[PDB]
Amino acid sequence: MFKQIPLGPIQTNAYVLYNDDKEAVIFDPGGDAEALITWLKREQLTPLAILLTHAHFDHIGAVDAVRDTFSIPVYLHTKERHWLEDPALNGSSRLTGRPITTAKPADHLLTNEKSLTIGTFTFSVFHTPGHSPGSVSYYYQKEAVLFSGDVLFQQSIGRTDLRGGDHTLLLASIHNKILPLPERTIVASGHGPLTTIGQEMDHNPFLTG
Ligand SMILES: [Zn+2]
Ligand SMILES: [Zn+2]
Repeated sequence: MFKQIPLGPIQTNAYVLYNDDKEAVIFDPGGDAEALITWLKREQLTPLAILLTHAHFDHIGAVDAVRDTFSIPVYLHTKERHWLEDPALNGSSRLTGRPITTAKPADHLLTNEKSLTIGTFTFSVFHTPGHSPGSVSYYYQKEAVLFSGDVLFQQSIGRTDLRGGDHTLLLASIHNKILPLPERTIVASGHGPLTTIGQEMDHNPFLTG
């Protein structure tokens, strides 16, 4: 009940989660806005919200166009609230030499909520910093999928060398908050192929402790 959609030159994975009523939740629309918008329209899906795992430039480049086209709210953790509009904070200037920004701040700011309901989609919310200070992971129990951004990938873990990066915090997020989830849970991460909690527990070389 979701699609992984790599977008932009970085090929960061956006996700569209949907239901049988053709309503949808968008995660991390990072680039190539027109490819994402036209796909949603071809599929006759009605998006309800944009949920951001974090505000690095490669996850936000299509936010303006998607937000404007569909008149939907943007959710982001308060610790990164300044990052959307500031290219000196979100990595674009430093990592690519060009500024990437939104034109408006997020209209919903997350803090310590453990649950979030978007229409009839309910998520458990975990604050999972280490790759970035406002990184959050959205667990959708109904279809056993975790939209965890750049914390945990297939065969690797998030880089901890960017603004506010902290490897000691990232490993705690992984061991204490992500890996206790059910082993069949799909890890729908920001970069690379899908995986599951169980597969990474057994085979991710950065997770032998
Ligand atoms: Zn990132
Ligand atoms: Zn990323």
